[PDB]
Amino acid sequence: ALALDGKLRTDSNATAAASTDFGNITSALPAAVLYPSSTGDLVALLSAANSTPGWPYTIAFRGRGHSLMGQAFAPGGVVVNMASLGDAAAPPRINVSADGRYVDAGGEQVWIDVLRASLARGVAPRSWTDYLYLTVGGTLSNAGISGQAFRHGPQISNVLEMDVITGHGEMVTCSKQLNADLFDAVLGGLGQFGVITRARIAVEPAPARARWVRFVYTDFAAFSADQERLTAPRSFGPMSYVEGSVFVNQSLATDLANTGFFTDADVARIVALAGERNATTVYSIEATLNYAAVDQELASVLGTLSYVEGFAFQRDVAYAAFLDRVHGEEVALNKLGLWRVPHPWLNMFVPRSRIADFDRGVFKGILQGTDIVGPLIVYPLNKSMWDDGMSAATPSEDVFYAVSLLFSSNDLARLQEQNRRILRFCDLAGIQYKTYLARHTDRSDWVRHFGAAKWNRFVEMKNKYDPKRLLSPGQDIFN
Ligand SMILES: *Cc1cc2c(cc1C)nc1c(=O)[nH]c(=O)nc-1n2C[C@H](O)[C@H](O)[C@H](O)COP(=O)(O)OP(=O)(O)OC[C@H]1O[C@@H](n2cnc3c(N)ncnc32)[C@H](O)[C@@H]1O
Ligand SMILES: *[C@@H]1O[C@H](CO)[C@@H](O[C@@H]2O[C@H](CO)[C@@H](O)[C@H](O)[C@H]2NC(C)=O)[C@H](O)[C@H]1NC(C)=O
Ligand SMILES: c1ccc(CNc2ncnc3[nH]cnc23)cc1
Ligand SMILES: *[C@@H]1O[C@H](CO)[C@@H](O)[C@H](O)[C@H]1NC(C)=O
Ligand SMILES: *[C@@H]1O[C@H](CO)[C@@H](O)[C@H](O)[C@H]1NC(C)=O
Ligand SMILES: *[C@@H]1O[C@H](CO)[C@@H](O)[C@H](O)[C@H]1NC(C)=O
Repeated sequence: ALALDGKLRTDSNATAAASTDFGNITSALPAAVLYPSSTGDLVALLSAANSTPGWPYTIAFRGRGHSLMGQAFAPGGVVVNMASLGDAAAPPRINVSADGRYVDAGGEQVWIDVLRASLARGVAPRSWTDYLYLTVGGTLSNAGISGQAFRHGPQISNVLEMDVITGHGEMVTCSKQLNADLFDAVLGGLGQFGVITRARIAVEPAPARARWVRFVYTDFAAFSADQERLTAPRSFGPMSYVEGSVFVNQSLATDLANTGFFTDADVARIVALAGERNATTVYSIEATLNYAAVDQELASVLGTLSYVEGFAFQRDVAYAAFLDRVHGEEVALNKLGLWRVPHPWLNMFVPRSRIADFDRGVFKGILQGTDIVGPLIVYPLNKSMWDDGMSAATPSEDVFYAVSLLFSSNDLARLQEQNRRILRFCDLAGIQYKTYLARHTDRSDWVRHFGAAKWNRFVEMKNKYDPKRLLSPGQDIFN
């Protein structure tokens, strides 16, 4: 049926394309790839899976395959090419609500397109990822974090409702008011319970511009204290976005220039600063204020901070330009053949109480004396803005840090060992981190990830919504 209609492909090019991901480290050939033209085809697939005894195929939902470690693979299974849902010219896959208070987006849609559609209506999502060519369904299945998350929560905290087709092949609309168990499970649910075909995303009146600053520190305590200051509840301070990066001495200039923010002169200034202080590591807060009035507001905020005087750097850009800043990096890196490489990224949430220890062991320790290519991103998040009833797992402390070591790779083996070492350091130090964007490979690691209570709920939802354990096997939780 589907196949005859050409929707279910088994040819080598189709399975090949669905067998690799952004991580470019692991690969797994599916048996087939579904190219659905409508949600009806997804229902048909999942209904078949549900009602067929001896159904052979796990099923993954490939957004854009930005997964790092095969999370979007269905080894010997069926990969759904979600992008196909957005092929048709009509009907539209992104609808800003009549009142401009939300935007309905197909799960297959990429956030860059959600942004463009929203802006046409004078609005925009309030919580982002740093990189916009990811799908709605994909980020919502994880959490979706960027510099706004401290005040707006992750993207999963900014969803009104969703349409989900479960493992039972049943199309369900869910929200806090209806099928809340599914709603909660799916958000941060790692594709385990059903495919998100539509997510209803909160929006706010779109700011036109962003004042965009980088603040430089050689003192991690001051750096982290200032980040916590900027993201502390008042309701929140004025900053619209707060992240940070770490630059190890050995690749200081290179990594500084790689931000795409500092001029070569800025870089020289910072290297000199680091040199005059014999600093092994430099830190930079990255913050924006969406909007003469900006000048004084910015001055007032900056006046509460303790970055190195003379080391506040300022850009002023259109809001959309800031949001899509990373696309330019990709376009550039790709031209140098440095985008499509192995990405042994290490992402975790580190409890505030141990972030200084992490800094000591990793940034001042393990990572020292290496040539780092890729941002080392560090910034605090407020647990209060996360819904613990959702599948996403975060540390127990009110404040935890997103730590994203975006290593680009004989380097691969070294980098992989380095990550094991970082993890070993954290385990030995008793740092109660949570991984983000990582898949574990045994039960005990996953149970530890979620914690006993949340794991048990996770399993309860799996039994309810994907009893055959077909969905997103590449997460290696139930597969
Ligand atoms: C590639 C990358 C990723 C990335 C990023 C920058 C780069 C260049 N920056 C991020 C950031 O700033 N903040 C953040 O939270 N995440 C960031 N990412 C990681 C990204 O979120 C993940 O890669 C995520 O998977 C989204 O990527 P994508 O949309 O391409 O999804 P996928 O990898 O193909 O699939 C991931 C898992 O989710 C399941 N899935 C996919 N779509 C659905 C729907 N519609 N419904 C239910 N489940 C879905 C897949 O089965 C897979 O398990
Ligand atoms: C955007 O809104 C339109 C309604 O105008 C939706 O289009 C309809 O979609 C349903 C089911 O997908 C179809 O049966 C109808 O034929 C469509 N109507 C029109 C006017 O073409 C569309 O689904 C919405 N998109 C999202 C993601 O919610
Ligand atoms: C957590 C945080 C960030 C990411 C990925 N963002 C990202 N990816 C690539 N380049 C960047 N430059 C600035 N931000 C980024 C993934 C998980
Ligand atoms: C990684 O990408 C290269 C292309 O540079 C490709 O040849 C290789 O097969 C990929 N490996 C994996 C595991 O995706
Ligand atoms: C799922 O399968 C059960 C029997 O195994 C059947 O009763 C139910 O109607 C099915 N649902 C769908 C949507 O296929
Ligand atoms: C920084 O690294 C450079 C080589 O890249 C080295 O010359 C210098 O000694 C390092 N600085 C410190 C403070 O260790």
